[PDB]
Amino acid sequence: EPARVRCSHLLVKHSQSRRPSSWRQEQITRTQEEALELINGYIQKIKSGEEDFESLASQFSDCSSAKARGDLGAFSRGQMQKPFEDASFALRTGEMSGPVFTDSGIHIILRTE
Ligand SMILES: O=C(N[C@H](C/C=C/c1ccccc1)C(=O)O)c1ccc2ccccc2c1
Repeated sequence: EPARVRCSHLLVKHSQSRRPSSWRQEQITRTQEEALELINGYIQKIKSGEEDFESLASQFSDCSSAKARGDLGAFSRGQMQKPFEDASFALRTGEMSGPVFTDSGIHIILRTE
């Protein structure tokens, strides 16, 4: 484990998310079920090669890191919500997580460093 990792992510918020708004939608109205369905659909297109993670995140992530194509930059432990932190540090660089759940919503994570 390095001191810090660098990750990008794709966040799909839902109406029960901690902050149910985003840069792309004044009010998040989708259900958590719908959010996980979207996340999984994203996972399958990225595995098939039909979509690129970073392009997907720059257009559809509910995180304002969309403008950075998903990049969150480097972080250490104790900074992010623990479920996000644990998944991130468990990835090898170049590896992509499965669905990851935080109070913010549902994420796909790509570790870059
Ligand atoms: O809270 C953020 N985004 C919120 C969404 C939650 C994002 C989030 C990220 C990691 C763990 C838990 C939640 C928003 O935009 O509404 C957030 C956090 C760290 C960032 C670092 C770099 C660039 C953008 C960033 C955006």
